[PDB]
Amino acid sequence: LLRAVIMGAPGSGKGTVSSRITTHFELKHLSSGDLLRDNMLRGTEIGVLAKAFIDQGKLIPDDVMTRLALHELKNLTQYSWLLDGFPRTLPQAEALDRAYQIDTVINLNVPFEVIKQRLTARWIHPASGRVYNIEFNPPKTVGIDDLTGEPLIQREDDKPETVIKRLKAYEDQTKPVLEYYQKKGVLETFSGTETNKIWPYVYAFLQTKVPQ
Repeated sequence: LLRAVIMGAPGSGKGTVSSRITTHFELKHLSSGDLLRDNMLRGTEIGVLAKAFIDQGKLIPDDVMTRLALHELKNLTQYSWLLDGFPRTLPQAEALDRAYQIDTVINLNVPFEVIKQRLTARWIHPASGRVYNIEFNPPKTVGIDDLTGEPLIQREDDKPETVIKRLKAYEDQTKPVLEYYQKKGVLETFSGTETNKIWPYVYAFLQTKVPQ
């Protein structure tokens, strides 16, 4: 049975790649964010704790997150796994190593400038809610709405300052995790600037590793 982790920065295409892996291979997709959000929805104590941290822009503490992830995994050992979002930090990776033999770690290596561009592409016309993406459907005139000529704005989560801070936090957290897995010889890296250029190689890689 496959014991796999997938890693990638926000905007790297991890959601898409993970969804495609789950569609094509006989395994369970175990997303930490989905596990947290399901607990939040069900109003469990770990859910209320999760919200308390998430709402303040904080990571779930390592000890709490690891206890929750391992508890989920305990009752999933009959299946192949793709862990997605855990481990997020070196202490989480080390704790996971003490619990299960992890055979494969996939990292999506998309250049910083490409991810930053993807994450800052969205502009909105506030009154109508019309969305423009300067990569995919830019406005006919820079900075203004096609129908009104009124200015476009960027939501706080899409501004370059916010995005740069998010990416730097991600890099600080995961650089040590990637080093850990690389030293262990289980890190497989897929580099590219478009998800559809990367996906075929991930798909081919997994052929010998887990049933279709």
